[PDB]
Amino acid sequence: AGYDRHITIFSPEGRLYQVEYAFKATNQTNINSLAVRGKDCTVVISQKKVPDKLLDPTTVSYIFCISRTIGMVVNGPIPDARNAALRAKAEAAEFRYKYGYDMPCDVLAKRMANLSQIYTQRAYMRPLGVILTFVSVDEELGPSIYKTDPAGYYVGYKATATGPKQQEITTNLENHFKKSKIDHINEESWEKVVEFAITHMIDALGTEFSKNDLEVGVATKDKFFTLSAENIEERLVAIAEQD
Amino acid sequence: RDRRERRLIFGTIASKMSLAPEADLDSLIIRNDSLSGAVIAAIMQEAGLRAVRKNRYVILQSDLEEAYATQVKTDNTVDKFDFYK
Amino acid sequence: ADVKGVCTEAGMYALRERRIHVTQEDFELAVGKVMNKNQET
Amino acid sequence: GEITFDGIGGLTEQIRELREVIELPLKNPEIFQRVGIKPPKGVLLYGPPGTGKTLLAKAVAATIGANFIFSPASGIVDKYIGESARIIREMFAYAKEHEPCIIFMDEVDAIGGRRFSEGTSADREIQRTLMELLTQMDGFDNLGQTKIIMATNRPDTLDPALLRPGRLDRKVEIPLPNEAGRLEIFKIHTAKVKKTGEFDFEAAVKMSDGFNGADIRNCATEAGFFAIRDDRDHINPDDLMKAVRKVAEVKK
Amino acid sequence: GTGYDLSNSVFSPDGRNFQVEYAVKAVENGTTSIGIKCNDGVVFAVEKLITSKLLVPQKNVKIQVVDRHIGCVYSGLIPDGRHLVNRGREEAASFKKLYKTPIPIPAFADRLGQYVQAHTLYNSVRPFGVSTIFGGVDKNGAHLYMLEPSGSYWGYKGAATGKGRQSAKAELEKLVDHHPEGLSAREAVKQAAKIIYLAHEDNKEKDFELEISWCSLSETNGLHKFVKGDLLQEAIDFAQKEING
Amino acid sequence: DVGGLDMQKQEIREAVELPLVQADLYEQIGIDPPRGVLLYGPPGTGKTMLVKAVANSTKAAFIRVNGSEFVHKYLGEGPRMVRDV
Amino acid sequence: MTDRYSFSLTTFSPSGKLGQIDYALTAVKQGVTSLGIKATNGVVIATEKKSSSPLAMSETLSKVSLLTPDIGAVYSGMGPDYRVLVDKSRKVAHTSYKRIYGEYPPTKLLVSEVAKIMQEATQSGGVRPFGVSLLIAGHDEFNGFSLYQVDPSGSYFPWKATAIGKGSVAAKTFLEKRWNDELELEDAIHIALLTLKESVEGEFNGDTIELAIIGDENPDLLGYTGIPTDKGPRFRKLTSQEINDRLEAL
Amino acid sequence: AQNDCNSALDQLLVLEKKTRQASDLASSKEVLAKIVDLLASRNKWDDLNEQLTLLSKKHGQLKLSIQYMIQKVMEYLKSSKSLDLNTRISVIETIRVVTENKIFVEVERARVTKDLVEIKKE
Amino acid sequence: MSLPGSKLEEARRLVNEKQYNEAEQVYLSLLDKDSSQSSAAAGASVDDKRRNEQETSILELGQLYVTMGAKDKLREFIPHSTEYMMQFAKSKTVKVLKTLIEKFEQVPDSLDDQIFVCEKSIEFAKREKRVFLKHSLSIKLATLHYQKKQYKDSLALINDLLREFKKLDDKPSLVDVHLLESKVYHKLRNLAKSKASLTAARTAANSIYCPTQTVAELDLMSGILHCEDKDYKTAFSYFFESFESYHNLTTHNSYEKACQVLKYMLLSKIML
Repeated sequence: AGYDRHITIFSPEGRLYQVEYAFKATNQTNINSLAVRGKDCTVVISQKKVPDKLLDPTTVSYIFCISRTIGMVVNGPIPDARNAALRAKAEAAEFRYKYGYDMPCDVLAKRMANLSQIYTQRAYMRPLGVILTFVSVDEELGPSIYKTDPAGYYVGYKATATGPKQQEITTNLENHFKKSKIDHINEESWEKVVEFAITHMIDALGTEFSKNDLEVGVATKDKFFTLSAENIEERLVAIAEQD
Repeated sequence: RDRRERRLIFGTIASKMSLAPEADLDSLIIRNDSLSGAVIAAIMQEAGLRAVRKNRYVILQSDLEEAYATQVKTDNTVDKFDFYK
Repeated sequence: ADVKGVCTEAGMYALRERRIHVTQEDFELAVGKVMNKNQET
Repeated sequence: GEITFDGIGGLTEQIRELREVIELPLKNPEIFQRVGIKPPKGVLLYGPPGTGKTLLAKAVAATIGANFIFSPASGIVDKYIGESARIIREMFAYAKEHEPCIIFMDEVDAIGGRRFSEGTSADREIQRTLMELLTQMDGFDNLGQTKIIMATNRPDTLDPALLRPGRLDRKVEIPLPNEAGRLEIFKIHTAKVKKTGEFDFEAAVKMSDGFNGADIRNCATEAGFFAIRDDRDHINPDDLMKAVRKVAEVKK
Repeated sequence: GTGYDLSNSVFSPDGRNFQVEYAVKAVENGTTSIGIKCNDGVVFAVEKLITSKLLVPQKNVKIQVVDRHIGCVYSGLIPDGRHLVNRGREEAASFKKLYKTPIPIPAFADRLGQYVQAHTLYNSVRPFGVSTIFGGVDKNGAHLYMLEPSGSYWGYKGAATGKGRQSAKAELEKLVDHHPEGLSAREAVKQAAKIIYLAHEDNKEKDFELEISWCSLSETNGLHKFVKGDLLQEAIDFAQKEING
Repeated sequence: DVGGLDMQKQEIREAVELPLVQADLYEQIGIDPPRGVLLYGPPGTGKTMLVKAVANSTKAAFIRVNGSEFVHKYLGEGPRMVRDV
Repeated sequence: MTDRYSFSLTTFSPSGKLGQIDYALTAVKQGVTSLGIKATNGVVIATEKKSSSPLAMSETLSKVSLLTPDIGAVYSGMGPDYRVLVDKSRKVAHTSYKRIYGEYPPTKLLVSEVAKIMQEATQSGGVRPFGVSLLIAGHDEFNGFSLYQVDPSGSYFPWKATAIGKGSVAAKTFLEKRWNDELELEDAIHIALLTLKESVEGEFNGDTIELAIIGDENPDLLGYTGIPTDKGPRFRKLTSQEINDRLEAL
Repeated sequence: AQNDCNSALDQLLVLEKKTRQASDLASSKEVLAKIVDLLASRNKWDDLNEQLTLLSKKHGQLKLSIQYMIQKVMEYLKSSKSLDLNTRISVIETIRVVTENKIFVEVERARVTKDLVEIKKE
Repeated sequence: MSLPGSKLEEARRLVNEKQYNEAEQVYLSLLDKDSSQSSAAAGASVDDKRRNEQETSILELGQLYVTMGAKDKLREFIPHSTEYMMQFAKSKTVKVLKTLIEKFEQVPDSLDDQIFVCEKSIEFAKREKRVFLKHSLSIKLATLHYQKKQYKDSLALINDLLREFKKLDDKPSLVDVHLLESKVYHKLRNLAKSKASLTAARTAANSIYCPTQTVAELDLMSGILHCEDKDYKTAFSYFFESFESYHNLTTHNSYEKACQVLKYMLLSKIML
């Protein structure tokens, strides 16, 4: 003790310096992310920036496929993102064997949360700064979007965004939702959801994206897939002919 | 400030510029909870400007909201609250 | 110190109502204000 | 100013916002009056200085024809009875006579701080300057056609009072340029430099992240130092590829 | 000072602790390694500095194998580099027994990846002062990966680390783009030699010995070999025609 | 010019207006008048405006005194500016 | 090579105070309002569900947890500390009083396990206290209806009404006056809702309000209408609609 | 019949795309005027009116060009008379250049509104 | 038809198209019929979402009943329907019980009838052990007794209520009873007693939040006493505040209330 600048404990202001700084840098990959739910589907659209032309884009991912149905978006630095991915994928696999049943978004969420809170007390071990967005299309509750933060906090969403332009995306989403008074998009076919999502993104970060600048993952009933470059291009093209 | 005190301040700054029929005061009172008159004045003045630049005579419920969101935006941080996390 | 506050607050109610001689009614009303201030925090 | 707004394109969003807040009230008061709202009166710039911030401030003055009036904060403290008071007042007084004019007050943290440990070493002189400033706004001295711009590195010692409109209304930030913005700022900076007939801006733009306008100008000049080395006037796409990666290596 | 110069047990506002920053530096004071991905293979190359006449060629080589098809080369501190491959070898060997398959290159990358990440969340376990460039050919194709002190890895088309990393990458992105990828495994050896040459200008106070290796599907047939003999001499000669610094 | 300040308004009124208008009645009760008032919080929020509104309404002179421009740097002017004001 | 650390993170100070525990007392204060009223005829616990993004939901958040069927618990302090503690507490209650017994745990006895856990984490370095204080409200047939309070140290005390979260003293003071003697469970709900209204401002909805009683166990709460074989829940959360009716009725 | 409806829609999308939100002219405001004039000839008044409004929910090329097109259509209506005077009430109530500033210094905005006053008087 | 939604709808228009009596048959049919979830509330059908809708048919019907002079049927209907709700969910029973005493007094009633309902309601509350709601019902009784001019009877009842609030629940209720007390005394023409009763209301009012209207009623009394003890000048500035508060309230203060205050602002000036 007598230390808080070398080890992690409660602050008397009550705002823990290690948790606050972990809230702050995550953005060191130049990412901005969102996930929304459609009536039947859950779509993630995510930025990609390629900083060299000695790099392939197709090994660059921020979505990791946990199981067959479960997706996870990590917003963070990538050595920490992956560390969580390795751990999450085994715990998911272990659960599936033991309990005969595919891991819930919320349960994965909760379990990684409780562990990070454990590492926060620990004076010899640090917490991961990772912000983990767990998504799927469960059939026992529909579409679900559940977000954790490194603290140990997690809560249920209607749709979510992460990155510094969190506020801008938030507003775009709030406006749509107030108008329909619904917490989802009811558009039949996933396709129309992905395109809408893409429009709102273009508004928020205020730039047109390319095939190699987005990476899109969609969750469907009983299966999860990331979408390819050629398909991503179809989306950008089709909205150019609404006006 | 309490709900009845707040209502006057929104009314008063709005008196001096144009007003809408489509406006509702009722929203403005919920959206600011217990925020000093210095702060409330601040939003309303900003909003009255933002509208004129947007080429509008009347000050709609949407113009008011965007001005509130601009002025409260100072979080470059991802995630907020450590008060209970 | 509070007792002193009560007496001058009472006087301000009579004074407004344009009288120079204070009453029990003013003294209760003044006390009720001072009491609320001690109830804060 | 010394630069125009095409000389520093790729700060776009910030250009568009400043245009509308300073130029436009001069050109029409009329629209703001019919509505009945007051006109904008204040602009704040924060960001690190000479990355694009200083550039904006000059560029705006040029188009309006506005007279740029630079105040050094440590000229407004001098050690005689009543001189500190006079400089700020005189400066505003003349801006109203000769309006439009911009009073650019650099570092309103030396001239309108609010302490942190409540000393008055020379920090009562800080109160004197801040006080004078408020008086003119708060009074019947009339700014509307006379414009004030404050610049301060990080906003941490401005009272809630200034953040109320009719003091500072508009508070402009500095972010880092788009992809689209990098392409635009590169175009202008390698335009003005001599080059091979075939050139690729786009190539550079991908590799660059976390740069600001001053960092993008340096990349233009970095390529050229190696072209003086190579005994020519012509940057190649080949200089630029090196230049951009080196500026990139030396920082985040 | 901030207390995070000697702790790994807490979170820092740079997103990473200063002691991890100190390990990155050590990478930059080693001597140049590259990796060239090809349309049929991968090529590894290294600079080894000669200071003294007493050294013996190709036994003090910093290129080490894992298995028989996986090539690993590193820059920075020698003890950290050996420790790293030695762990990789155990875990690889474990993989080989358990699944009765040769290791994938993306699998090997994880296996190292978790071990390198683990000693940055622990204060009691020292970061690596090496950046290791590795890859081979496997049953998914050929793959070039490069691993950092951070635990950072991504897939490459060309990769570099060590003193001449900047210079080298500059020449490399140009050549890799001008070709489809640096053409075929034979071509790449001459190019590689030219990079090791140019890079020596950043180090020209001491001499070098160029040491090259490969694992190429179509020109070594699935095995890792050092590139030597007639071919290694030939490549220095080719370099000395064009560059004459 | 500013509304919603009901509580501070009432306060000011009894503080400032009433001893000037009705000096006789304090001394007739036999209790102290108020003589000094402190306004604390940020100025220029609508604060200064109430001050100014009473000053005109009672037909009193407004004298705006810069406290911080007494801050002169010798024995000369400043301590004598205080006498005269 | 690690796990050799066990020096404490809670030490004595020169006022003989405990450093972490002072720090944690704040954390409770920065929480939101939660209360408990024991009517003798039951127990009512209520809290504000609040959330940290407008896009989040507090309808799909929970701040009352079931510990065992007949017992529910609520807190003021930090969200992370509460989740790990509830999990560990749910574990020991099953293992040690339904494998060694079969009757669901008496309340007080469950409080003693939660207290032991929290104090254990304060003694031993490499863990720190949990930053939370609970009101664990239950029912048991041999005790009747019960209410316990657990402090962040690990200390406990019984209370027949108490309040925690912002304006703690003042909320509790309000209860003393409005409720005396023994009054109904129903009536105590009407009161609890009012008390919770005065603490909070800017949310008044039943989708941000959670009120639960321990006061009846129905076949409807048993999940079967057959002949009983276990006690089942005595815990019941009142609906968002149900909450809304009663706010109108103040 | 259909051919003219397509010609108005197909040319509109190309016109907005040619203009962009960057410049005043890049549209030929000839195509805009040409389109509007073709439509009035093409179909009945209730149809013309519906279309001209639906187009205005977009950018509409400029605030001045919209006002020019509105004002031409307005004269044709007043000319046609009978039940059509009634239909002008609808057109004037939908648009927001006569009731909200967009660049309201035009003589024409005000003038349409004067006609609406005359219809109301009767 | 044979549908809860259709038959609510039909019934509502049916008053207007034809008569109240044709509509009334529909309305009773709804009570009597339509199977819904859980326990009954009409005894022959089961009801919960229907019983909620039935409350809106009850208010509409109750409006018509006061004009018809089925006021007497209304008086019976309200106590009788307490036990209807009693059988299912408790929460519904609270809300509906308080709302119904208000529904009757919302529209013009016979006083004798109005009183008879209030006493029985207090009795239904007694069976249980609620006292939250029951302190409230006694206010309504006091107010009615006063209007009838059985001023002693109001005085006795108000005294007991006063003692309950100063050691038990409902702080806001206190303010309303002080004002009412003043009205009891003022009319009896005892100026002293009302004037102190009013000080007590003012004190109370500012302790705590009170509704816009409750305060605004307080200034109306303050204006009244300053006309009876003279100085109209000050009485006007009070009617001015009351009149502003009523304006922003819109039609949520009564037509007739708004009218009396406008009358008093005009009147005050003529006296001055």
